Amino acid sequence: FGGYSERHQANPEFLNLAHYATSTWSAQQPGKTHFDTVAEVVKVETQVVAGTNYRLTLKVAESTCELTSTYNKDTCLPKADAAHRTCTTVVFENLQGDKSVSPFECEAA
Amino acid sequence: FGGYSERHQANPEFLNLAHYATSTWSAQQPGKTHFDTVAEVVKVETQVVAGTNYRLTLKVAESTCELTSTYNKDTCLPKADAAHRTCTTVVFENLQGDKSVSPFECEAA
Repeated sequence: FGGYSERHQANPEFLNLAHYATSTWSAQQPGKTHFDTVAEVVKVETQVVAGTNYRLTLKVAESTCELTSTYNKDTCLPKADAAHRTCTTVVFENLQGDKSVSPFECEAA
Repeated sequence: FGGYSERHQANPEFLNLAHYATSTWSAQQPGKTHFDTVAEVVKVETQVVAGTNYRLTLKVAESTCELTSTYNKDTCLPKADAAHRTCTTVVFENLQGDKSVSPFECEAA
């Protein structure tokens, strides 16, 4: 139940949302003189998105482990030589436990 | 309230998320031969995500209304001779009512 579920016609919620989307989108394209509108709602699917976003500011450094090996935090320790970099990421974690890791942004200094 | 609430080093779960994020991200990085790891969890901000994703399949048509004007589902009807296109889009809506629209992926046909 983490994916979409088909529906729909017997509710204006979906229609009024199709209109929103279509005027919103088409009022930004090039070559456009008119709003686009809805000729027909063909299919509707809903999917609940619930979880929590983890914005992590981190000191990051080259570890002792090679990419060829399986990463373990207890033994892939930070190299005493390595430069520390201040980095930011967001990790999203829905109820299922599935995580996605936004691309690290790091201060260049 | 609808944004990042701060928290953080004492907490194992945040530490585990920081290792997951770091190991995962740096693996996919080019040039890199070793894993990056966590020297330090500096800051942790969380953020509850609640909403519904609406995937829409639509028939779209040029409307009677100019872009220089206020769209109205009841006034901006589809032009009688306008070609219809089958378009897909997702519309997220948070618990507040604030909506986002993915770019309409139309159909080449």
